[PDB]
Amino acid sequence: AFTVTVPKDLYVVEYGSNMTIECKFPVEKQLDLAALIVYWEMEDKNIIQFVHGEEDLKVQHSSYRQRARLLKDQLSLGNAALQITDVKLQDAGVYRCMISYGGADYKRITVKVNAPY
Amino acid sequence: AFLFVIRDRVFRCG
Repeated sequence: AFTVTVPKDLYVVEYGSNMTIECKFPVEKQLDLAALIVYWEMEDKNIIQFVHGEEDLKVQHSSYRQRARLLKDQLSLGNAALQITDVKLQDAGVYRCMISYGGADYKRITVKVNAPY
Repeated sequence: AFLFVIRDRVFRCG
């Protein structure tokens, strides 16, 4: 039964900082990128759609253009880490990490952004 | 795209 976990389900970050939000999946021996799907979304906004070892950038909500990246050197340790640079007040909310590798699972992470001073 | 349901949340392509 394929399980996604999250070591932190709540991040409190400063406005304008960078943040990396993690979700974990099981990996063994080989990781065929051909079969791996990593999806990040928040509300109705696609952040990352990673299919065949390639981020697809046509689908990515405009608010996250040039700010959102999957850390792919991490996939091999079973880490699907979303990095967001220049955190905005609108980045606050509920994120979902979906990962498929023979069947699938998703977890929720809450981000809260402290406004300046 | 495909479309996936996990514990009553769905996920599609672009």
